Amino acid sequence: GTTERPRLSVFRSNKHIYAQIIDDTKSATIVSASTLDKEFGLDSTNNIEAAKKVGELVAKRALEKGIKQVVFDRGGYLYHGRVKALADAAREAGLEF
Repeated sequence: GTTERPRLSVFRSNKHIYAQIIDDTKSATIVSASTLDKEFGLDSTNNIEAAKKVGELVAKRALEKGIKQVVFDRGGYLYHGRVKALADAAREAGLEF
């Protein structure tokens, strides 16, 4: 996120929704969590409940890293579907970036 597209990223990793926050122009987190996370274990991120578990944890630390939370990439939309949870966790936390 320093040439490609510095911002909170939200994409669907195969059958699960990967929540990924990458700093913008100031700073933030450069990681997150999805089905490939630990706390989730063997399959779980399929439902934002899990991806949101850590996807949010990383999110929180993200809004504080830079200054404020980051903005969803493209698959995050205004929030209403599934991917929304990821960008939402950061959203509700305070989406500014």
